[PDB]
Amino acid sequence: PRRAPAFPLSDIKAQMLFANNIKAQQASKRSFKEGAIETYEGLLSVDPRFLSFKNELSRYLTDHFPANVDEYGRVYGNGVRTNFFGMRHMNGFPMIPATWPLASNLKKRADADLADGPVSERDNLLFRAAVRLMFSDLEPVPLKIRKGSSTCIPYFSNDMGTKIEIAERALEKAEEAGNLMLQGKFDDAYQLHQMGGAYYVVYRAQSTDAITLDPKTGKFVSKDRMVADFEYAVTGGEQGSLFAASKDASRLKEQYGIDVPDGFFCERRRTAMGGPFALNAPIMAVAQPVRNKIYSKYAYTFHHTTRLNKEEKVKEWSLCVATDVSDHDTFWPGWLRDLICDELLNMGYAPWWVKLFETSLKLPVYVGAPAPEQGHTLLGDPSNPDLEVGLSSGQGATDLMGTLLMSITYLVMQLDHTAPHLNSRIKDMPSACRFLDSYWQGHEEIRQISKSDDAMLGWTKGRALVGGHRLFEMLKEGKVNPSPYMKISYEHGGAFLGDILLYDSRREPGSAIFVGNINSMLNNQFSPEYGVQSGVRDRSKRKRPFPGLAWASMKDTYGACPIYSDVLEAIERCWWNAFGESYRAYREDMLKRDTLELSRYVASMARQAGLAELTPIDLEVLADPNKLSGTEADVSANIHEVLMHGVSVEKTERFLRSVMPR
Repeated sequence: PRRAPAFPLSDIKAQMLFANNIKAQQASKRSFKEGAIETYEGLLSVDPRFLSFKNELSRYLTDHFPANVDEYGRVYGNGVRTNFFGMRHMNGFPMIPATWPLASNLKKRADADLADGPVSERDNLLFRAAVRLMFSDLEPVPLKIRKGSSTCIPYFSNDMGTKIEIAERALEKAEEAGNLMLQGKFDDAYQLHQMGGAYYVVYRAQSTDAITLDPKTGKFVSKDRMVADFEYAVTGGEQGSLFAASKDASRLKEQYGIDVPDGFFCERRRTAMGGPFALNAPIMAVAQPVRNKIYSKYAYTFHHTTRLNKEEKVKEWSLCVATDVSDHDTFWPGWLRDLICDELLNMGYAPWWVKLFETSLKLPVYVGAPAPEQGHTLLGDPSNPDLEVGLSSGQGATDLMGTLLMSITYLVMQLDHTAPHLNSRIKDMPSACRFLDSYWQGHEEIRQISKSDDAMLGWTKGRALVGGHRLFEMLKEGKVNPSPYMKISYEHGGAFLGDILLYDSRREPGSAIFVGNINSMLNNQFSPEYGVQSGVRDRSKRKRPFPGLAWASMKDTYGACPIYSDVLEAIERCWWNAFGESYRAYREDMLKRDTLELSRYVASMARQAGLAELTPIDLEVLADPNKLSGTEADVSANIHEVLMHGVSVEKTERFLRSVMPR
């Protein structure tokens, strides 16, 4: 539908996206870059010994720990759900090329038989109900900011003091910018308060994507990842091409003189979009309050933390189906955006605010460098935001957006295939609301626990139960997509929020237990997404603040894995063969070192008083913060201080009062 506008960095429109400083300008022109990461201090992802280690362990662990997942994708036995070839990637060397991000996802949704709006009056009521229940009685709280993160367009600052002004000033001028926007003065809102502009594409890594070995030839094979080229992207796929990127890493010997072991591959790269802080702030200010309501009041379906916690919810179920949404963010419907906005307006949210929100989800995107000799292009015209790319990863409330979309979708699936005897309880907004409120609280024979594209669907004894099994069956045959909204299937080797649901011979939620995902321990330890950035002084700013700390939480996390100790033995053994050293030793040193270094940051920790008071999860997050966006409550207070910094509650309260319908 009408190719999207595109402009070269040279055009004033692009140029106007980066402040006249230094980062900023490097962000514009930054070019394609790849390179072996420093997995751990003084250890390169491609160090021969290391590769040799990866090569041996991968094969070993695979020959001795077959996956145990049944035809319904239920994982049993050893808890292993796939092979260990993920480690065979050359961390730091991305598949060429990355995909250009689609400017419109309408043809896509359509060509997938996905609805371009609620298909039924019932559904429409449900979605709206979710908006009402989610955005209703919020309580103001300070706007927390991640330490080290970038403000992006226009300034690209990593500096907290600055981030705090930017943010504070933003709430000051949010209303004025939104209004500017209501009148269509985009360029004005942007130039005056930097609210608008574009999203800044950055390509993140998937250091472990599927690899399989052909039993016949012994040759290895990596999952093919389709990618759109510019043409295809600026036309929403009506033109251009869609092909497989190349994960072949042979090029590495000839380009870097890097000896590449047989069966190793280039990493998969995911497109990530960093938002314009000025604009996300006013949005975040509402987002977190929303997270608190749902995490509190509808904690049944939305608040998960503790294998036990989760487990306890599932065991009560007669049937637990684990789903799988496909390419969720690219498919997320622009129409849900519009509806959410609509209802919000009806709830009486400040139109200017709704407008900002709306716009945050139509914004152009500046593509950096998806491959050599490629990129530095802005798709979409900021003067008037009209992109339809789905969920932009850097929008201030993308978790909420995916959840709102998905939760309802899941519910509708249950209604559709197993509980028509409930439709009568959803006859208007009021009933719709009461119904959903009940649903989300775990009080219906059809239950759900989820978080965006990750969820488990439940059935208790009741009429729906027989339907439940049919649905489960449908999903197994996988010949028909059960939702009119997204492409859903079952998780083969189902798991939720990282933990694996280990069934027993009974194969019923009743006697199932959540356990760590052994494959995740190895991925995490030998295929990290980021090096350790030893060159960065402030650790709180690093992607991996305290590597060593993981060792501490390890046993707590993966201890109940049926093969936990065997794996460790295996590692140790292979590490010896490759480094002539004790891997365990190594990690303990790192632990000690970090534990000390840690107190240099945390105050309520004597400059030698160590851990103890830390939760396995803190230990988990300090090692890697992308490990809990659950919230600033699932983590020790002294901890958030380490990784976040908030804006005055006084300031947000003032702000919120003006947005809230009341």
